[PDB]
Amino acid sequence: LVLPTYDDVASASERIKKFANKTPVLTSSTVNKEFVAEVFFKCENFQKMGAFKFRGALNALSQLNEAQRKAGVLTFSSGNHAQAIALSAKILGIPAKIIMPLDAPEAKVAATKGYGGQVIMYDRYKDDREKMAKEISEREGLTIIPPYDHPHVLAGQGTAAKELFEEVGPLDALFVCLGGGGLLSGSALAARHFAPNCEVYGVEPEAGNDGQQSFRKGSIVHIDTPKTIADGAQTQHLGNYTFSIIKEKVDDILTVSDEELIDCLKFYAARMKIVVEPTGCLSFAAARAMKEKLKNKRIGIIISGGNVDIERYAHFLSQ
Amino acid sequence: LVLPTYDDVASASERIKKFANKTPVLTSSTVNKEFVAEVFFKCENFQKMGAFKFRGALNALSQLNEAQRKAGVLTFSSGNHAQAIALSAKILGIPAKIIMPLDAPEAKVAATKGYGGQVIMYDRYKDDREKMAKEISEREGLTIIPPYDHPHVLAGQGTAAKELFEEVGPLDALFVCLGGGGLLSGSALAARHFAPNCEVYGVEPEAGNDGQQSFRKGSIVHIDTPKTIADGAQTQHLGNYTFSIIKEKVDDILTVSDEELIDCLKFYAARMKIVVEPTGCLSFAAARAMKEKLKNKRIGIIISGGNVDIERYAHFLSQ
Ligand SMILES: *C[C@@H](NCc1c(COP(=O)(O)O)cnc(C)c1O)C(=O)O
Ligand SMILES: *C[C@@H](NCc1c(COP(=O)(O)O)cnc(C)c1O)C(=O)O
Ligand SMILES: [Mg+2]
Ligand SMILES: [Mg+2]
Repeated sequence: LVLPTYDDVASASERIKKFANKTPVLTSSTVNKEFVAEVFFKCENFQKMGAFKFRGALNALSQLNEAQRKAGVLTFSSGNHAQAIALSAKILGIPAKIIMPLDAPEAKVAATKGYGGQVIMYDRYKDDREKMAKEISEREGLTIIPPYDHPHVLAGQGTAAKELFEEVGPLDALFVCLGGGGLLSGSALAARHFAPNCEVYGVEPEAGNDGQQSFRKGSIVHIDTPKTIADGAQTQHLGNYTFSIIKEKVDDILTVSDEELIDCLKFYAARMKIVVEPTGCLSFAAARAMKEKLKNKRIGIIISGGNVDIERYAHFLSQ
Repeated sequence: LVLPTYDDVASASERIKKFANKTPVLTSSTVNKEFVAEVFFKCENFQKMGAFKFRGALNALSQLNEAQRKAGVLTFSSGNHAQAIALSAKILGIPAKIIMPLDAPEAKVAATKGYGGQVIMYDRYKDDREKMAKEISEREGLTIIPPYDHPHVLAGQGTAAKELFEEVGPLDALFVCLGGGGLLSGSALAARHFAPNCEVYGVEPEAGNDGQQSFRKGSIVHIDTPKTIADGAQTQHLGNYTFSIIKEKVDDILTVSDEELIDCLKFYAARMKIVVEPTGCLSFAAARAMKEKLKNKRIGIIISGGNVDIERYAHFLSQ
């Protein structure tokens, strides 16, 4: 596999500049005092469509030629890449078919349809969504734009970390949410450019620690779909492109419980005044767990997204 | 009364630069499409202590001399000015006594105490908090720093609008939440400097439309404490300094129902991913109600604060 490099992240910044949001970086006095450090939060929950995914989607679709754009694209996603592709596709006038899990947050499915995406569903725990994707794409002549295991997609996700480092400088540690590895691999490429000798940490829900196992083992570990409220991290295994990069440019993979995610979600709401979906709480939850190692350092936290069903969010806040 | 001018808002920017947050401005594609306009949201819910109040508090306390700082300050507040004064006072080593309503959000009372403020309570609907303030201050030799009816306080609140105009330019209309009039009067001073011929609108909860009545009548109208979820706008009447300015530099005062505030709060959470307290939803709620007048214009919305009890917020999101 020909792996993308920081050069691809840099070019991605150019391709998305026209429509993507240069999301703000927030800080918290409470957090800094508790951690005895300087923590910076990159708010991708404020990105177009509510998650970092718009970056990878636009970067990928922008590189399709005229014929490919007219023919249409297909993708499979837990929900955010789905919305990202739908929005990017609308902007570029590209027809888009999207395969989503039946138990995906209603808000993510609704938004995808609202953007003009044609949605087909699958069972997250029993079906092989990639098998479905291949067949539908092969049968309808559609270009598949994977949710993470693709050079253009992962390179694009890396622009969030790129922007963070350009705004606050190199950081001793960067915490990143981990599902298939697109956000983490892209972030790692940017991290090694701006802070080659610092730390990059991926974080998965404990029930879905396939990435952590792969990292320790040296090969991709496959697990049954994990049951966790982190709906954007229920992947069965890491992508091939992403793992290739993660294995080389990531220092460690951590895990946190759903209980910890909920406490983090409440903290974000009560102390930082921002809405973050469970999956977007992985990074901060892990940072809190290892705060002792972060004393007197500068830390970067990626808030990956904020797309949740309000009713469910209200439920979490009530725990 | 010697009314403050934009010059005082400009100087206030200098006095708070050391500790205040230059809060971000957010935009929403959904909002722009619905309004057929460009709307800009000044996020004071991201200000130090979660509300715009830190601005006026720091501006006022920073202008107290050595003897006044050592002697201590006293204030009365629904909760946000309380926290703002407590925090500012801690920064400057000033002892602070704060009178708060017994039914104020627990989070606002807790934060005030956490900042070192000595809290005394009053009944929001039956007591005369200013009578209490005068006596305690006269008896203990404390300098009173009112929550809105003071030149330094209102001038400081105006720095939020100042920053908004400096970032996005003059705006056709600016919507501002209205309680005692500090935020509105300060905002109006900044507005008339950057956009002298544009529109400035104040917004009160319908049950507490004393400000609207005063604006129409030409004199201060007094009402019994209104029952509304907008806990930072339950004032019985406008301040004297604030009304003097509002009467001259504000175009109209609008009102919205609690039902409209709740719908706005849910919108902020679901579509913009931010936590906003009921009172901070007044401005946007009113803008939505008069969207027809906003077509093809540029609008400014002040998100005044985000301090709410999580349990209560979750309750609102569930409506
Ligand atoms: C791609 C997938 N979304 C994932 C997601 C992550 C994890 O990203 P990676 O899968 O490793 O690239 C972290 N936070 C959030 C909020 C989301 O959605 C999809 O939507 O298809
Ligand atoms: C001063 C008072 N807080 C009020 C408040 C307003 C209204 O401000 P004005 O009273 O007119 O200056 C709007 N939004 C929020 C969130 C708050 O708190 C206090 O806290 O004492
Ligand atoms: Mg996993
Ligand atoms: Mg009123």
